Amino acid sequence: KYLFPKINETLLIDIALGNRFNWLAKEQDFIGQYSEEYVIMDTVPINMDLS
Amino acid sequence: KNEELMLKRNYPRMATKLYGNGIVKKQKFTLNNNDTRFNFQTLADATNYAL
Repeated sequence: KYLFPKINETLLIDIALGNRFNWLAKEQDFIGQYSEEYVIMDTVPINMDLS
Repeated sequence: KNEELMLKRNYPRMATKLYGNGIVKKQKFTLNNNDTRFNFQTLADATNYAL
């Protein structure tokens, strides 16, 4: 009735976690506020009415 | 039928179709040296724009 209670094991159950999107890993230099890009509008060909 | 039918001729008959001309079609573009450089703040992207 007089002993201190004897502890013997802690473990810290721990697992890491994932992304499922890490093949989109694109790095940069972090410069500039805005970024943009562009594309061309189509120009269909024409009837050569050479008159 | 009478024997002189051997002298009577019979040409093979024809089934034709005429087509004629096609279309010359053209398509042009007009790239600039000043007004596109008001936009396109990097020169290499202007060359990429060009091709």
